[PDB]
Amino acid sequence: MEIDELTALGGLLHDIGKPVQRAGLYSGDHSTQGARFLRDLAENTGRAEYELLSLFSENDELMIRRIKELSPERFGLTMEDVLNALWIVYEADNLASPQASRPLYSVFNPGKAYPWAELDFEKELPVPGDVFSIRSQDYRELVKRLWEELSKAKLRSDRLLPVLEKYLTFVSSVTSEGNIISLYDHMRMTSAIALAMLRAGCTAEDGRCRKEKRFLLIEGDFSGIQDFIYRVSTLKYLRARSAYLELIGWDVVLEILSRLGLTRANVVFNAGGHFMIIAQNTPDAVKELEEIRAKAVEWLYREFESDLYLAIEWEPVSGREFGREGNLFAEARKRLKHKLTVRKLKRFGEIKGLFECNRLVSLGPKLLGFGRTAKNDAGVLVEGPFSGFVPYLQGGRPVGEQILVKNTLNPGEIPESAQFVPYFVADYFKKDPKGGVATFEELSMASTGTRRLGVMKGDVDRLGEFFSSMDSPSKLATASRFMDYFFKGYIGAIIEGKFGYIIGDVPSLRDWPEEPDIVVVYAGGDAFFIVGAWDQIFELAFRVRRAFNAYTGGKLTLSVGLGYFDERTPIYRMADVVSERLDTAKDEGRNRVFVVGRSRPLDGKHKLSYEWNHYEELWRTYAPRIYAGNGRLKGKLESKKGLLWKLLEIRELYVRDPNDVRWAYLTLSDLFPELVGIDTKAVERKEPQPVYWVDGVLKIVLMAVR
Amino acid sequence: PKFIAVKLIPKGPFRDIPRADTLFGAIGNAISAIHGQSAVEELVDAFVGGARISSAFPYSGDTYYLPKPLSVEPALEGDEEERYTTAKRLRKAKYLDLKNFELALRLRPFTIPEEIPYARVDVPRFWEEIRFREKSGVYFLYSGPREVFDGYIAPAMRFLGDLFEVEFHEMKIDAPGSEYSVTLSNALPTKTPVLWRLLRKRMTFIAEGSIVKNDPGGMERLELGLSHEVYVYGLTFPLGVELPEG
Repeated sequence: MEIDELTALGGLLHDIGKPVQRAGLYSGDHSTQGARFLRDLAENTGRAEYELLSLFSENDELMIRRIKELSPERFGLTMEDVLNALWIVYEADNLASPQASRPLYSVFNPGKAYPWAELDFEKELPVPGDVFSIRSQDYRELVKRLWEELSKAKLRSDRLLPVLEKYLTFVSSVTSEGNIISLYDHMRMTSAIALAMLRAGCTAEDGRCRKEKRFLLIEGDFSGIQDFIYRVSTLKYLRARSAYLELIGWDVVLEILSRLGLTRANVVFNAGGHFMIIAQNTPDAVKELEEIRAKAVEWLYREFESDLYLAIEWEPVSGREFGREGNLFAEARKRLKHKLTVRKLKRFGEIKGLFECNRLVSLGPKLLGFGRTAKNDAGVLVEGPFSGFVPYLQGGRPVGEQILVKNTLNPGEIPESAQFVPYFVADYFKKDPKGGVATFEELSMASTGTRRLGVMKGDVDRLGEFFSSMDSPSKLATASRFMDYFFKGYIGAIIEGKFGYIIGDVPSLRDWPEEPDIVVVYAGGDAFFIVGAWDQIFELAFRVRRAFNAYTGGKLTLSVGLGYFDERTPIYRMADVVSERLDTAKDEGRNRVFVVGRSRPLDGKHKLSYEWNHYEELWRTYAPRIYAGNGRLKGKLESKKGLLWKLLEIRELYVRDPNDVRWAYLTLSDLFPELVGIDTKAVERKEPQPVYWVDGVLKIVLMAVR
Repeated sequence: PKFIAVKLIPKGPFRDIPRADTLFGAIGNAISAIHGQSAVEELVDAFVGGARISSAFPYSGDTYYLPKPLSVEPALEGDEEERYTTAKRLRKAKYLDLKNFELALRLRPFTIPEEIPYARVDVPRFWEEIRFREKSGVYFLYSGPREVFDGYIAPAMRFLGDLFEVEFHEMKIDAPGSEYSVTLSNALPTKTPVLWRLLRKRMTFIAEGSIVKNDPGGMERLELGLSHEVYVYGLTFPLGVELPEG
């Protein structure tokens, strides 16, 4: 072992006492009980390193003697070193910062709490419901699986994080009321902060690291992503562009960790082109950041000629600022944000000489991950600023100092020396008759009624605020991950048709298929871009928004723009139009979907957008009376398909002038009793007539019947 | 300072809002057709001499719009929900009315134009045009000697008229005396600028609204092989701008 690996593993295992206390066992307090778990484990298999790492959960009299008994020379460590490793990790626990059965209360809604289960994308949607005690059995089952994994684990932080993430993700780090922080997140943010303090060179400090700017907050944000992906020259290709952006971002992050000698625990978050890292504030570091930032931008400039820029900034921050005094952390993030905004108005300033497509076709099914190697290496299919990426297939061998493995937390059969970097991505796609991904043409052909491609852009409303209200690194970590994982993790499931009970009864035109005609372009961070058969995409929007309502405490809200285009429309226009429709739903207040393009009066009283609940209710009311399902109108309206069309031309003589009462004059008459009468509360509330809203249902029905 | 605003009244739609390089281009080609290359040389000299034209901007009746100076983008912070929402909308806005432009230059509070006098239609088959609102067109500023306006800019603009028709009025922009200035024209910078948006055309231009500190921009003449050495306009149209510290 070495001092750096120890301190990382030291912060990462400090609070592994908590789950063993909760399951019973050593009958001690979590501190003492954690020591007895690792010491007992160490003796089993016979890996003494754990007995060294057991000292973390516990006048320095006994401590020095207990350390001395354990040979520090055996692991090539100094006695004086290990005292630092303990004190450092001790303070690290305080900076990232009571019955036993208390569960993890949602970051999205502290009122509701998560029922114990291990992180599994396949095994159901995390829905924060009613507060239930977790049994002293569920924890016993946890600790035994946990013990079994740690036995076979290789004892590097990259092989320890994935098993801590599997099992301790849905566990309250402290068992108090309305505790929001996942244990995994507190553990990695103590490993993160601890290692920083070591690399910062501060030692025997009981506040030189605490009340001094010995840390760096490193936030990295790509800009012009929309142009890089959706504005060039096919779906196969446009998918690979989104995948290339993921690898490029990783190539930068991993490089930053590599050159600052930090671990993946130091990656506070990395979602949707936005990443944050905590690090040391050594002159050696800021130099290595200035070197990296430059060599990245130069490469991004050479490669894409200003379409894609990477804005990296860092701020000197102290232990004080990771916590609250009377919320410093948010205010340290704000001063870093402002730094970034400024840098984005200086795109490619890191180039003084500024003022003087076959590899993505062969990259656009069968692979498990990618090998981060040198550029000059055989088999390298794509290259980022710092490293080539060698595709890693099922039957093949992984190649490179780091291996990126897709949609698992289990290394699998990879070499013991290789660093395990897990990455999740939403990449659901309707398979063709051929093994390849469906085309805009194949998708549009599949749709009920009209043959149009369906496009939906979807963002989360006022995320900036939600994240700004996080006290501590560990909180922000639990916030980011749970957010990212909804889109990266569960959108796949949602498309498959899972969680019917959670999201039942949403507007739909056909029965939901086994192999839906959908292709995810992106699904990560707080946003998603998905295309498919227009009627299936229309329904998915309501499914996704319902799942997200449940996945949050009904406390966060989506806005969605929908689009139904001729298959032969260019990618760039469809994007521009759904984009225009999305930020229109947000502008018209938030928590609302743009369902279909609409004529309206330009009197500043009439919103193109519908509130999710408004539309969901409108559909429940009208659709069952007129629509039978799977492309077929109601038998009553066969030979009357026009009575619908006549209401559209009726609503138009309300759009012409919403003060003209002619639409009363014009109005079986039993069908649609809501519209015929002149609404009055709407005239007082300064709101539209029911007539204004209906088209949103009818137009969609008429598209499904043609 | 006061300037000559060349107002373009459109006879139907416009392909684009022309920016300074393509305005000078159009005027350059117009002069060569009227007075030969000798006049083009006297025009480049006048411009190198200190004369400047802005990029084109929208006007609506008696309202002159100008580009949002990037100076404010950082300073926007200087109700949470209102703050986030307002900031984004101000960030998105590409133009400010003269009244409000003169404020933004001094880092005082200002408001956005609610409706902008044009809308990019895109007729498919596809390509798009620009539909101009009633009594709404495009204009651009000229600073320099009158004998250069009368001799070259004016005649050229009439010649280019024959899709639009031309009239020009005197215009005043109160602008704070400062070390820093906004460009009202896309520019090929000499020095590295303060704040900017890049613009790709191949050439690398700083966009309008971008902030420079004592940078006149430069012109470029290149041998395409078209038989006459063509000049690309990249001069800065500077108005002094107060900056926030950071």
